[PDB]
Amino acid sequence: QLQLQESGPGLVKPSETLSLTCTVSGGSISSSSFYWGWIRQPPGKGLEWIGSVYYSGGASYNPSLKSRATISVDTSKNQFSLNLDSVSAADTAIYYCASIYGSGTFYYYFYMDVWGKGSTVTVSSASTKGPSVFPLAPSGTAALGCLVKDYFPEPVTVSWNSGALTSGVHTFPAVLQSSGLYSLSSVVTVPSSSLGTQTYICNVNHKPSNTKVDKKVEP
Amino acid sequence: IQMTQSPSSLSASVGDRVTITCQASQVISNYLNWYQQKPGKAPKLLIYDTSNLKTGVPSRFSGSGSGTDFTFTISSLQPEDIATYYCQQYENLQFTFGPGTKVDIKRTVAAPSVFIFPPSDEQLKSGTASVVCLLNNFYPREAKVQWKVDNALQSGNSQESVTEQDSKDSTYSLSSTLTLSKADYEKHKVYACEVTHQGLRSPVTKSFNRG
Repeated sequence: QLQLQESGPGLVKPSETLSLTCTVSGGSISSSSFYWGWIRQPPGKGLEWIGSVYYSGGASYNPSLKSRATISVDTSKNQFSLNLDSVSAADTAIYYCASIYGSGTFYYYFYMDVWGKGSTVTVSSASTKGPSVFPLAPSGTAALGCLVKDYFPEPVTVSWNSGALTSGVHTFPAVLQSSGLYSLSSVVTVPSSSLGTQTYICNVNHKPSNTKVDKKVEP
Repeated sequence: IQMTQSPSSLSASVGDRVTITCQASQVISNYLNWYQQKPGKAPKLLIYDTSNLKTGVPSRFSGSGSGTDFTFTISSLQPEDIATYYCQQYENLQFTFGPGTKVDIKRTVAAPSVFIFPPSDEQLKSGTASVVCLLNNFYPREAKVQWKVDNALQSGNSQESVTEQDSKDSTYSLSSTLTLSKADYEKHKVYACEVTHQGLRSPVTKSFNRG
């Protein structure tokens, strides 16, 4: 049924404007019982509602962000958007779109029903940088992996054999290096009898730099 | 003045009854709702209008309360339930979320399996060497990883990362990466990581000889 998908840039430079678009599928945005909202989650903090829009175009905003925020809706393309002005590092966060179900006759009651998967927005002066991907090669159970080094901003996604290997995969949280760039590793454990026979490939995606890398990991 | 949730975090055994509380900022008139955010995921609505379960939510979850004082309960905690739980109000025309309660699982001690990885040939050609040590599927999180290079203890050139708690067996995994220049890397022969952990009888060392 109803599905929401955010889209927009990954870096935005300080004092410039953040633009996100959420496309709704599995249902029309023009429903009388639904509102369309944006919620953000700064790193390691909680959730902050930004604002909501009704399919007629009426919007309601968080007071602390109303001056800079603008939420609009485009029924033709079945999508709604967020524009946030004069961004600073304080606006680095994951941005979720969500559907809000309203019901009631004498009073209008709300809950947030369906969420998008969130888009990571980083406010920075720096340029994007794509990672280098290196094999972590093995020596019962054997471990192998991929080292994903020196990228900016977050996030990268890693998968194995294009998703056919998920059992025992651990993709670690990224660490900030002294160089100011991120890196992580993704490892998997496999039967040591399969080495030299089976082929293992980690697929690394870093959208800000438009990097898609497949790396064979061999014993 | 503001919403509260208590406790900010808790550790519970599998099968435990978990109870967390929420204080709205005023006496509520709109719905008071509860969301579950599992690590790396968007929040998910579990309970709406104080006590009503969304379709398909397991019966072990419930909510109750009135006025400003609300409760969320997990009657029998399961490994898949590790998450941060948020209450949510809508008052003065604003959605407000509570500060969140992080629920972790405590389980019995479990020993790590340890692996060590040399730098790849591709990376060396570029002038840097990353040596990686992996501690797989252990409990608790606390663990000591020491790098030794020709039996010399290292400091200031390694960084650690720890996974989120596993949603099936409630264990952790940990990586420690030692980073040297290719020049420094080639000045030494034996690279070893020594692991101390409550689940081990004595320290475990994994090593390799360069060359």
